[PDB]
Amino acid sequence: PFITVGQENSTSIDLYYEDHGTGTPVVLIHGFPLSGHSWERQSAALLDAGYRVITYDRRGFGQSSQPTTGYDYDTFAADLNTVLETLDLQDAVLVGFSMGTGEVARYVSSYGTARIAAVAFLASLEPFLLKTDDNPDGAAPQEFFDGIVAAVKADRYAFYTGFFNDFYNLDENLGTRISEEAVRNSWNTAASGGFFAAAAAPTTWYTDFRADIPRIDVPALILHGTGDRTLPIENTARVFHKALPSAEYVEVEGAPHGLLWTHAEEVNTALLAFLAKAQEAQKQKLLTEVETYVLSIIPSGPLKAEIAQRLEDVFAGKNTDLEVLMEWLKTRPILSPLTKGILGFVFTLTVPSERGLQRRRFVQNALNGNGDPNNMDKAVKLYRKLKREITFHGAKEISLSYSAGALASCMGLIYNRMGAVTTEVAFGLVCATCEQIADS
Amino acid sequence: PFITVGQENSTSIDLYYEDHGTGTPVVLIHGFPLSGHSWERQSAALLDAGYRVITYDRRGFGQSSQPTTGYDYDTFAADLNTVLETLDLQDAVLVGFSMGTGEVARYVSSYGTARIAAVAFLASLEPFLLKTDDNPDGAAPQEFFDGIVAAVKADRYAFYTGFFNDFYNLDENLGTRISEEAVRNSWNTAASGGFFAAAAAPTTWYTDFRADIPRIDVPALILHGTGDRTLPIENTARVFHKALPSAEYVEVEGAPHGLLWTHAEEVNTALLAFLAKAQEAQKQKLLTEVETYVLSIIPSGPLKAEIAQRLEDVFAGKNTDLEVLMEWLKTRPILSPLTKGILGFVFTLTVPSERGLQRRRFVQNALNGNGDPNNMDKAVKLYRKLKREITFHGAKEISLSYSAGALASCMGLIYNRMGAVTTEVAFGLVCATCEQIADS
Amino acid sequence: PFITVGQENSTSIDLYYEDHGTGTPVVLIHGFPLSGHSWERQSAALLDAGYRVITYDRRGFGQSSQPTTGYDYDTFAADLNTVLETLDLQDAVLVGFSMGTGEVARYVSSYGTARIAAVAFLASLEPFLLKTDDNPDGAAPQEFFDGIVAAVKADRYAFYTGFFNDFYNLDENLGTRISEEAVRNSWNTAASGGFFAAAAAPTTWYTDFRADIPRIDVPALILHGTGDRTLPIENTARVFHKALPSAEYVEVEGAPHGLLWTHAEEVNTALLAFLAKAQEAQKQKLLTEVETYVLSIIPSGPLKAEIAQRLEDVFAGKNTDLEVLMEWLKTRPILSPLTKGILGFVFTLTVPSERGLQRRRFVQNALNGNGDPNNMDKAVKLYRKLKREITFHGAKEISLSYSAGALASCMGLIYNRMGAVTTEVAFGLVCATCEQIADS
Amino acid sequence: PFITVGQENSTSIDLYYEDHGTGTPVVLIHGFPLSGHSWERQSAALLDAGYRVITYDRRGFGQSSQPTTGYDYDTFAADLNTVLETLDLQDAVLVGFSMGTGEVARYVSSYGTARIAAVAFLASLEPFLLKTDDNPDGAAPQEFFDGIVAAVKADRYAFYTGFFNDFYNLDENLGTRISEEAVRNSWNTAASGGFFAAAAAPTTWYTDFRADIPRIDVPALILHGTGDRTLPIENTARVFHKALPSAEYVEVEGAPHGLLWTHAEEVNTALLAFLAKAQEAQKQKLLTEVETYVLSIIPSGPLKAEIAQRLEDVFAGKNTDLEVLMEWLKTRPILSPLTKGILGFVFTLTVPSERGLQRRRFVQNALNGNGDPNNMDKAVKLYRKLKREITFHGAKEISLSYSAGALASCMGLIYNRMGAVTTEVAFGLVCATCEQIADS
Repeated sequence: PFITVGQENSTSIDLYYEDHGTGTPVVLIHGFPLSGHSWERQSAALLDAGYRVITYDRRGFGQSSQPTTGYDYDTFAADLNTVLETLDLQDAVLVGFSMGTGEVARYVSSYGTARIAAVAFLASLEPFLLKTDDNPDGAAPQEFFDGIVAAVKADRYAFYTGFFNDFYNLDENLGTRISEEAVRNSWNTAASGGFFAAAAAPTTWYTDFRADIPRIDVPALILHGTGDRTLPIENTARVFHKALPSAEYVEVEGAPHGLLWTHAEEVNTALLAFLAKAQEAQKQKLLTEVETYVLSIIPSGPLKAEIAQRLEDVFAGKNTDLEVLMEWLKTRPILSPLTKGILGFVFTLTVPSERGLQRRRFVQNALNGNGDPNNMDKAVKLYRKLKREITFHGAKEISLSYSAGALASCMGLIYNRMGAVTTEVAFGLVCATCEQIADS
Repeated sequence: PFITVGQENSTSIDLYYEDHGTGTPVVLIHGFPLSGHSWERQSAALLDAGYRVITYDRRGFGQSSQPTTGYDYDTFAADLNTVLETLDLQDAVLVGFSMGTGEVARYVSSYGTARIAAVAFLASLEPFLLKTDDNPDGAAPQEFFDGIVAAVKADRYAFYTGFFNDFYNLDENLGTRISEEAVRNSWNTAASGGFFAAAAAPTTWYTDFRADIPRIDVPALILHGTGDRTLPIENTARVFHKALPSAEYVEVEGAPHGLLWTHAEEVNTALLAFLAKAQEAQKQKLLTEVETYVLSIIPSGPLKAEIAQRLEDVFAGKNTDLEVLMEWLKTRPILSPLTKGILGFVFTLTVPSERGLQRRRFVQNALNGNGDPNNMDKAVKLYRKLKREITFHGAKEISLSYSAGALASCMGLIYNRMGAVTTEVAFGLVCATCEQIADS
Repeated sequence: PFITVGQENSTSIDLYYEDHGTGTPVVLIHGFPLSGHSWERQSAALLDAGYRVITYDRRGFGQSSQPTTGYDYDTFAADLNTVLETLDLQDAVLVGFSMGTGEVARYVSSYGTARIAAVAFLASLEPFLLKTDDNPDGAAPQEFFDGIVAAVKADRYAFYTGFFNDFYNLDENLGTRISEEAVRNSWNTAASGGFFAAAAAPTTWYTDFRADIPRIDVPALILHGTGDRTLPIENTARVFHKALPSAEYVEVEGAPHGLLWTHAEEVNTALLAFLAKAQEAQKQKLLTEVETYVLSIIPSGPLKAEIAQRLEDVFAGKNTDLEVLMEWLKTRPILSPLTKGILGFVFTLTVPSERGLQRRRFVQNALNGNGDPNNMDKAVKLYRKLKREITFHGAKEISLSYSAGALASCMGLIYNRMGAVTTEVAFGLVCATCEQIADS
Repeated sequence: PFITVGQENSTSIDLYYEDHGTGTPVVLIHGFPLSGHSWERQSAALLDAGYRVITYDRRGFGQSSQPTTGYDYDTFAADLNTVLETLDLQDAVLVGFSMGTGEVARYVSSYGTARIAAVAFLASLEPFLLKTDDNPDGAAPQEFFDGIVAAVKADRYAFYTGFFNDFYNLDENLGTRISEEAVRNSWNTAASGGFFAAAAAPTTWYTDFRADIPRIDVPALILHGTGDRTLPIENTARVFHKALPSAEYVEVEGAPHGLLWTHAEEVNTALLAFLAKAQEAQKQKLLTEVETYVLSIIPSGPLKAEIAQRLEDVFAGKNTDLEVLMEWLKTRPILSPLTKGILGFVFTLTVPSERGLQRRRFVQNALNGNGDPNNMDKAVKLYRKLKREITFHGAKEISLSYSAGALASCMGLIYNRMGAVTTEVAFGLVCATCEQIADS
């Protein structure tokens, strides 16, 4: 699997990617000098959690093409952009490691978090490695990095064994947290990389990401190992934590630079928990917004209080029996059938378990759309547009163009399992329907 | 060289295959966790014997794609099917090793031996690995296999060194039957495989192949090592031999699981001898097939009995004077000239000695094809295809697309020494010709 | 990166190549049993010297296809030819190593030095390895070569460690001139090769290249190590030097067979110096061609002489102050504004240092293209094509299809850093522009 | 079989033609007042020589339409033109008799010998029948021709019997050179013709063809009977021979006007000999043209001389053993494999006997065309066009539009019997291929 992201001479620059599982897309950007396969400890964990894992090898690494041009984060980000846009990812998560954290920050800064839902920085480069007078928080001076490039250029194959010795802290973790064979694989992967990329990459490590950080608006995670020899905890993540206080901060005690393997247990737990909290966070801001739209079509009274109470209860996690709620809903006086249908449509959408409960009859007859063929013809045209939509504001605003009768019919069209749209889109259709009713 | 056998989200599942040599197609399916390149000891041998070696890497192994789905023999066989159908192999031989034996058994069972001429099971999984109450012939209980999967998931790279230690019986064969460097290569191949496939594959080893075995009708070969630690000789091949007594049975004394390399000497000898006997077997089955087709265009009577008898006599070895047969053939009443031509073409093909007899005149004028330029133009196009053919079924099935008049002309095209094709191909043209005449 | 050079049954014979840098094309043909990546010591050096490095893996080696047919230098040359003709290289340099030297000689002999400007033979096979009665200068008898093939067929993986032991003279150079890791990588590369190619290749080493040598007319280089164990200096290069006295002869003191890595220092120095005489020639012919095009749009007078003189001055290396040149240029009477822009665009292109000089105002307003959107729409369409261009002749001829207004605008489009094209391509755009003006 | 060559208000002017045999097209134009069937003596003979006999009936004669307009040689030639172009004849020979000779002269003169390879004039009308002061070589005065027209208009049926008495010289040849029954058939044919054409035709006999004769550039033949009463030998053919000395001149002793039947023996001998010399003529001009093109891709040396010598030997008739040539060809140093393939393709084409030699292996792999699918796709498209081609220049010029790689593949497409084209076309493909190689 490859993805053209550029062109070099007679050749074209292709990047070996890998997309597995089904669900919320999680893009994993690796570090130096490994490849996407280095994520295998996390890949399995994310896949077991029902995510969609997407990994790719950076240019000049792994199975990607090995050009002698374009080794800068402006290019590295452009590559990531092409990948995201080629796969057309939406509400995706960017997880970076080593070099990878730089790609994430730069992409967010340059291209914006349109497709991004959350970000994670494992063993970060941010905000700035280069140690200068104006940047005293820098890890090392210019001379140091120039030394690495020269070291790589001398004998890159010999460089790797020494490199990996501080990458995993083998004087501590070899035989225990990382096997002999596991290191040998890392070496082979390092050798498989491009000779030019191997020497070019180090100059990119001291990139100034300070300008990029303020552009990070989506929920972020900053994880780092205290025993990181390559990227000192104080010169990297701790100063990054100050530049981004809103980000969730995690310090793994005594973890080397390559904590992805040595401390896979902790890294997975922290990463999975973060994605869980971010999914729930954006879900709750969505549900409450849906609530206000739903309440906007309910006459002010003690019944509106009950409905608002039952909505807050299911949104929180106080799982009420879906059968009980629907039973209560149908037997409500002074409530429009259309309103009951909208409510029933919302309750089925939000309640975690369907509990083998068949689609309620009173909702179907409410969202039938008068059984008028004209209402359904409009509904199908709308459904076609809602299929290619993934965002709330996007789906809702294009739905407001259709009549209230068509919207109601289109809603039952989804309720009766005849149509499929993402939950966010469905909420948009609900809110758009409630908005039509709120006018009259 | 790859062959798409599936699709996995944005990517497509491609399998790296390899087709070399010219002759009888022999498909080699490898085992866990190596690739098609592990056959290199056998590949060379088959090539030196004039066979056509075709090897491919299983999904998640070798250079094939590494998907996270479809790790079951129903998929593995379906994959194999796509390969066979894409190359359009005819009279092909399926040879399986370790996991490979499962694909052969399952394919034959599900898809049938239409394209298959013979099969071979080296280090078999059959009939059933899983040890239960209803299946006491099982090698190991469920707990054993679950233990392997967990071990792989822990550190697959570390797992390999231990795995290969019982794979080659290194405490016995290292330094003698298998070099240190050779093992190192096998490990790299194991590491190159998919991380997911490595953990998924063990669960497929205890597949119940008992239902598959009875479907095996083509000549079979059962080779196995007595010193096989992974797959105990008694729990696998010996009980497999009972379920298939007709199969040629070979036990290599003191051979490990990976006898393909350690005991390549013995394996080559047994396989080459087996392929010789099976091809010779189907050749006798071929002559009888030719007879029934020729008789299918001859009107039932006392003459039809004589013709059938004279065919049986020459096929057996009762060498009749070629001149006498031709003399008798021509001087037959109630026999179509076209029928005399077909018979005459067969008699020249089967009789061992030509005895300096010049091409019969009555045969040429019978297969001339009315002297029609259009019929010959079609004949040449068919002859071109029949030259690159080596198998009966291959030549026969591609000839059935041409008109009966073109087939008759193409037969005479070969009779007049204007064309040269292998005996099997020529028979294919005869059976295809007789098939068209039997319709009218 | 691949290049189809043949076909074998269902598969196609593809060779993994690699084209980097911009300038004089230098093709690097590797030896047994490595791949193009082994040139990395020279590749980096040649790239730093402004050459265009093109490397490819021979059939059955590296990432190229592994056929079991066509392992002879007549085929090896046919492969190289396809590579050369596909990339359409002109004035190219062929550098061969080990087996590579054979490919070079045979191509020149059979196809001629039409595309070739110079050749280099490192660790040559020439003129003849096989020791016979008619060739007493042979290195080793027939039995020797037959022994190697038998050794490879026996255990190619074990063979490699032994082969590489004399390839680098590890008893002398291991730990000093070549690291442990470096050899380990070479072994992996050797294993990655085709099993069949590994055994077939040795039979090609004793090819008679004596008939091929006289066809070498382009300037040649013969480098060889005195401590070359695989190919003895006296049996190979010294007798080759006699058959080709005009060739520059270099003997690296105490260098093994794999001098490309162990003695890269000397090899680079010798190769670069040889290539240097050739590089400057083709570079100056390009600049003078640019000059004559520029002079072709300047009205004949005392001013035309000055411009021609100032162009020759910067072309040679008499770097005049860029600010001074621009200053003189703008304040010139009888000079078209468009002409001033073209000149200003050339001076910035040729002058080695930009000297922090901001983009000149008079040039931007000269290459603005009348501010017409239509001129820019054409310019953008042209710029898109010029991005994928690499050659002067290639970029120039496709630019002549656009209007003079579009070319001028596209020129400023690049001048304003809004576009990026290689220097050769930019010159093509200039020459294409001057050619349009010379018509009116 | 008819061919519309004109139009009438309600009728359409159709001419009954006839095309038989396969090979070089020979158009036979009859005389007054017979039809194409009078050529039956010549038709049978020419067919036995492997020619393509094409005969047609002139307007108002035989089975052709019988219009009352357009009875002049400007129209008669235009009719012939329509016939030739409709059948798209190439390298055709025009043979005329009586009136027919005028059509040949007029067509060649006005439309040119584009499709014409050679011409023949049997019982010529040329150059001028009308006897005047400026043309004293005229056969008869105006009064004579006017007398014929009046005789026909009086009683055309009675006219025929008298006419045929001088047509065949019945006072000498009746009962001997022409039977009673043979004449009776001619009378019927004369009667079947149009009444108007019978009277109109004589006025066309005294057409001035003096302006047309110089246009004859193709090799010509002038046959005539000494006892020709209708057209006196001296007033027609002998003065024509002076106006065209290059033409082959044949005088049949004691032959009447209708020598086509009476002296069919002699006419056949002379015509067959003339066509043989003309058919061979273009073949020798072709072989020498192919040679120079083939030699144009061979490097100048002692080898170029040998190849040129061996080509002259096979072209001549010194049939060298085909196997020997191929054996010599393959074992040639300093010769490109592609060149060896081209040469081998030519040698198989030119050598009269194939000697049961199977298609050479070294040629197939040389003309494979790199095994590139794109090259074959181009090859097939070119092959489609080459099938409808019959001429060298025609096939060659349309082949020059395809790439050299496609041309090489298309050549092997024909060599491997996968395609069928006339020898002239194949040569065209060869010369077109050699032309591309000579450029680089």
